[PDB]
Amino acid sequence: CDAFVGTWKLVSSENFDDYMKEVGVGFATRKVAGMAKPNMIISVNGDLVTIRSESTFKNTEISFKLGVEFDEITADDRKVKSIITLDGGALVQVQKWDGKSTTIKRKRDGDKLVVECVMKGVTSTRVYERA
Amino acid sequence: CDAFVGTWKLVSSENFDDYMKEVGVGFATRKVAGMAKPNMIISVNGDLVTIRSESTFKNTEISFKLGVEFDEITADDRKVKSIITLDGGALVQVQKWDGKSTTIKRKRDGDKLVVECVMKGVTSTRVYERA
Ligand SMILES: O=S(=O)(O)c1cccc2cccc(Nc3ccccc3)c12
Ligand SMILES: O=S(=O)(O)c1cccc2cccc(Nc3ccccc3)c12
Ligand SMILES: [Cl-]
Repeated sequence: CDAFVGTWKLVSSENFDDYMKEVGVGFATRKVAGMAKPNMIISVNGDLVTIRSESTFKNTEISFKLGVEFDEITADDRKVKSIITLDGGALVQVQKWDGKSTTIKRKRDGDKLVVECVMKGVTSTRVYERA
Repeated sequence: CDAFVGTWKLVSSENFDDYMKEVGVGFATRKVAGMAKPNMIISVNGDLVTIRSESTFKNTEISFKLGVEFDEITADDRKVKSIITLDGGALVQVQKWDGKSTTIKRKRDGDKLVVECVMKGVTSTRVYERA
């Protein structure tokens, strides 16, 4: 869980627009959201993990305990129920809302942090490099 | 509870340095936080209340349900236990950490939003205004 700690900055994005479309994000919002190069800031305090995301589009921050369900207001304004687990050495986040569900996998690969967001077969890959 | 929704700009601050000195904030970071003019954005989505404070010092965000205890990592990086209730029409917040406790009271006084931070005697008062 300590391998993800640090300040990462986006360097690559693929299929992010197809992914946002599937989750239901609006046309104009997908536009400005895709133009953003957010910075992910991960921190830990005891058994509490913090994932802060900062960008021009919107700033978000979720604090959680591994394996314990929590309420989350996503950047695109969805009120979802989240659950984050340390699965296969990767932080795997599942978001459930309105009968639908999406998985956000954050894994380490060498000097980078790969973020795979999936929704009904559509997959978006965003690569982060430590700032 | 609906009387708090909206973006709020800080227009006044009194005895904030004294309050931070009491909560244990360091001299250096205490002068950096004293120069910031935060933008408190309150929003609601069902039974979830979100309070997002944006500034140059640090961007924080807390989502919570009234009367239900939750874990919080403050702007000055304190790992506290918070409980926010609607007491006397005001949004009263009590943070507890290491046997210590401080109350932050958010109330509406006309066209403005007043915030009273108290920590063993000393009281800070920061007044906001719709942005
Ligand atoms: O905050 S943004 O990226 O703008 C964002 C914008 C719009 C919709 C989003 C939906 C899910 C996750 C995001 N965050 C995210 C962040 C990094 C990697 C993968 C997903 C969303
Ligand atoms: O985020 S800051 O103000 O920088 C902040 C900085 C340093 C220490 C703080 C302690 C308690 C509450 C804050 N927030 C707060 C914000 C607005 C009104 C009342 C309290 C603190
Ligand atoms: Cl590394």
